[PDB]
Amino acid sequence: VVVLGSQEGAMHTALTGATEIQNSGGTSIFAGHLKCRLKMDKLELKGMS
Amino acid sequence: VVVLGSQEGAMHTALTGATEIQNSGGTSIFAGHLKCRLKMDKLELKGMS
Amino acid sequence: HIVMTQSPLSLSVTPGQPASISCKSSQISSWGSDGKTYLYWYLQKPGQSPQLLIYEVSSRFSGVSDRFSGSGSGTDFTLKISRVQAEDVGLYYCMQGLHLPLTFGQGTRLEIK
Amino acid sequence: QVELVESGGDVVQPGKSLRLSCAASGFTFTNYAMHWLRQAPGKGLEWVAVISSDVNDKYYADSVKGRFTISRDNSKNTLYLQMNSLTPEDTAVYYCAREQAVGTNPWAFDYWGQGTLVTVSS
Amino acid sequence: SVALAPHVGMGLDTRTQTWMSAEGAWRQVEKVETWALRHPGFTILALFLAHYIGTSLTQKVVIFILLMLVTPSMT
Amino acid sequence: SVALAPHVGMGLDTRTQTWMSAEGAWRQVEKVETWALRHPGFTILALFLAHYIGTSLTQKVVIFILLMLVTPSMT
Ligand SMILES: *[C@@H]1O[C@H](CO)[C@@H](O[C@@H]2O[C@H](CO)[C@@H](O[C@@H]3O[C@H](CO[C@@H]4O[C@H](CO)[C@@H](O)[C@H](O)[C@@H]4O)[C@@H](O)[C@H](O[C@H]4O[C@H](CO)[C@@H](O)[C@H](O)[C@@H]4O)[C@@H]3O)[C@H](O)[C@H]2NC(C)=O)[C@H](O)[C@H]1NC(C)=O
Repeated sequence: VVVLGSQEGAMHTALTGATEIQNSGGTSIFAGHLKCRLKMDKLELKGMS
Repeated sequence: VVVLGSQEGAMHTALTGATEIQNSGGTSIFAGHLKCRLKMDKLELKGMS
Repeated sequence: HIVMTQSPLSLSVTPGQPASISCKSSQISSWGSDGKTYLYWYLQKPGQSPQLLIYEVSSRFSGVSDRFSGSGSGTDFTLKISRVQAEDVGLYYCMQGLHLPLTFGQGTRLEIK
Repeated sequence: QVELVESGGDVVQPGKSLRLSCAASGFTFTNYAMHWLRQAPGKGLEWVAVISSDVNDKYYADSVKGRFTISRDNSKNTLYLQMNSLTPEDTAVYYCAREQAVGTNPWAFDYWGQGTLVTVSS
Repeated sequence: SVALAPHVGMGLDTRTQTWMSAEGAWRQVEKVETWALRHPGFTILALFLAHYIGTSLTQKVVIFILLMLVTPSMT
Repeated sequence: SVALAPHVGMGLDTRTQTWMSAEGAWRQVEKVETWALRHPGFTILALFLAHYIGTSLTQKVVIFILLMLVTPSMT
C-alpha cells in the first residue's frame, strides 16, 4: 500500500488558465469588469464665472 | 514571484509506466530477465541402483 | 517500555573516515501486520533542537546529506557515515516508535579526533 | 518552512502549576497529532505526552502519569500543556514536536520546536 | 515533470506489474469522456468538419474520432 | 493526476494575466515537439497511414497532422 504524494504542484499546473486574487484580508477580487452609465447632469464646470 | 509549489506528487504519475525498485541499501531490482545455458552433463540422479 | 542500548557512548574519528553506531533494542521492533521495522534516529547539533535523519531504517529523511545510511534488522540496527564533516558532531539518539511509550536510547556523541 | 515556537517557560517553586503553550505555523494544525518532549541538561531526550488528531485520544508516560494535562486548541493554533505537581527532578528544556508527514507510524517526529526551558527549584 | 508525456510505451517491461497499471490504464479515456460530457458543444463542430472533409465514410469517421481525441487532450 | 484538465477554455476571462500565461501558452506544443524528437519512427508510420487512407491531398495533410498531434497528446 502506497500513498501517492503531494498534489500541490499538480494543482498549480491544473490551475493554468485561472485568474489569481489576493487573499490577505477577506478577498480583494481583482480582474473584473463592470458596466455603468453616468448621469452626469448635475455637474458644474465651477470655472465659468 | 511565486514558487509554484512542490512537484513531488505531480511527477508521481508522470512516472507511471515504469517498474518499481527497492533501493534499500543494496538496490534489489526484482524485475527483468536473464538467459542461461543449462548444460546438464554431470548431474546424475540419486538412488539409481 | 523498550530498553535501548547504543554500542558506543563516544566516538573520536578523524575527518574523511567512517563512523558507525550500533543501537540494539530489547524486544522486537518489527510491526507484524505490515512487516516494517519502526526505528528512528535524531541528531542534536551543539546548542540546537534535534532534527530527524533516518525514519524507519532503510529510508532517509529529506534535507539530509546522502552520507548517512541506516542498516540492520530485528533488534540490532546500525548507522554509517561514509565521510565525517565538522558539522556531524552532535548527540545521535536512536529511538523506537513501535510501542506508545516512546523510549530514546542513552545519548551517544561524536567528536572530531 | 514549518515554524514551532514555545512559550510559558519560567522559574517556579515546587507544587505550583504552570501552562506551556506551543504556537505553530506553516501548516494546517488541526489535522495533526502533536507531541511534547523534554530533556534535562546532561541527559537524554525524554518523552512526555501525545494528543492525537482526534482530541479524545491523549496519552502520557509512566513517570508523568496522572500529573500533566495536554490539550490542543485548533482555532488558536496553539498546544497547551498544563503541568501540575512539578518537582525539581521534572525541570528540563521542553520541546514541541510535529508528526511525520511521510511515513506509516501514526506517531513520529518530523520537526522540533525551538525549545523552552522551565526551571524548578526552592 | 508535469504529468504529461508519461513513461508508458518506452519498453523495458517485464512480467512484474508496473507502477500504476491499476489506475493509469484508463486515465486518458476517462479524461476524454469527462471533457466530452462537460463540453458537449464541440461535437457539432467536429461533425461539421468531418462532413466537410472526406469524400467517403471511412475517412469521415476517422477524422471525427481524431478530432474528438485531439481536442480534449491537447486542451 | 490532476495535472491534466487545465482551466484553459472555460471562457470566464478578464484583462489581467491568468495563473501561468507565458509559461502555459506553449507547454502542450513543446511536449508534442519533444515527443516527436524522441520517437522518430512514428512519423514514418503516420506518413504511411495518411498516404494509404487519404484520398485527396488536403485529407492526407489533415489526417497526418491529427495523428502526429494526438499520439503524444493521447499519451
Ligand atoms: C495503528 O497502529 C498504531 C501503531 O502504534 C497503534 O498504536 C497503538 O496505540 C496504543 C494506544 O492506544 C498503544 O497501546 C499501548 O500498549 C502498550 C503495550 O504494553 C504491553 O501490551 C499489553 C497489551 O495490552 C499491555 O496490557 C501491557 O501493559 C504490556 O506492557 C501499553 O504499555 C501502553 O500503556 C501506556 O498507556 C497507558 C495509558 O496511559 C499507561 O498507563 C501506560 O503506563 C503506558 O504509558 C498502551 O496501552 C499500542 O502499543 C500502539 N501499538 C503498538 C503496536 O505499540 C494503533 O492502535 C493502530 N490502530 C489505530 C486505529 O490507530
